[PDB]
Amino acid sequence: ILFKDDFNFFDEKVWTKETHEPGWTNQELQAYDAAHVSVGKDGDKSVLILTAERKGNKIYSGRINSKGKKSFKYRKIEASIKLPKTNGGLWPAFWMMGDNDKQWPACGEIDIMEMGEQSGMAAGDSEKQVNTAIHYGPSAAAHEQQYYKANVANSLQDGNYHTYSLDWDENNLTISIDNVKFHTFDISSNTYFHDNFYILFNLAVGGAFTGITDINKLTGLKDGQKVNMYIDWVKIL
Ligand SMILES: OC[C@H]1O[C@@H](O[C@H]2[C@H](O)[C@@H](O)[C@H](O[C@H]3[C@H](O)[C@@H](O)[C@H](O[C@@H]4[C@@H](O)[C@H](O)O[C@H](CO)[C@H]4O)O[C@@H]3CO)O[C@@H]2CO)[C@H](O)[C@@H](O)[C@@H]1O
Ligand SMILES: [Ca+2]
Repeated sequence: ILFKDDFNFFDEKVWTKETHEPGWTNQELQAYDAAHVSVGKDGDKSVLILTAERKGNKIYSGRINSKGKKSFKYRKIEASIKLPKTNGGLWPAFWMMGDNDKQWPACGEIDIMEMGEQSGMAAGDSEKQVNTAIHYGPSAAAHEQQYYKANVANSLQDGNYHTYSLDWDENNLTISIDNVKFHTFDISSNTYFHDNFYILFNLAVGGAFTGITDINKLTGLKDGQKVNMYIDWVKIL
């Protein structure tokens, strides 16, 4: 183990909490703020907690990153995550961007796990449909992306913690879920995935990815509701 965070506390030398207005990216409905990121207990576990809540028409959630604090290259990274039921517009993600000052997508982006996609609800598989992706290219105008979408065998939104893994070498990005290989992206000739990347976790609410960009269509977080995304640990081997 090169690095482990067991989330016994919020380590400010490793993580930064993000603050953003609603609609900052992807037509998302939440504001991100520091108050919606915490570390606390989930029974016997100590966990990172991203909390999405809705107060009338205002939605708040949490997002963190390790940019300029912890980054790596060509290692396996694994995280143990418990997800809320996403149906109706929640959008959790565990992902990475290049730890450099290039403007997205030129920094490079690896989406290890995303759930909540519009097509997942449309196929009645919202608890099982996972998206993994890579985005890259020199500018927003020249944004390229490769995606893989499929259903895992069992619900990932079942009240238990599940393991999401990235194995990374100079040729391949391999995503696994509960030790079952999900997809491999070939990056052997892709210049964007050969430098250090930092880690992100977030719980977005609505957004283009979900198909839900109008708060009136947001059934997955009703007025007065709070929902939590939990990360027991993250480690890099
Ligand atoms: O500095 C100039 C300008 O920056 C503005 O914010 C930018 C930010 O710099 C940029 O990194 C951000 O990029 C986001 C993309 O717009 C968004 O599409 C992408 O979404 C990703 C998906 O690609 C991925 O599949 O899944 C993840 C997880 O679900 C998802 O979030 O995310 C990138 C990274 O956040 O765009 C911002 C808005 O343009 C500032 O707001 C502005 O003041 C500055 O002038
Ligand atoms: Ca823990």
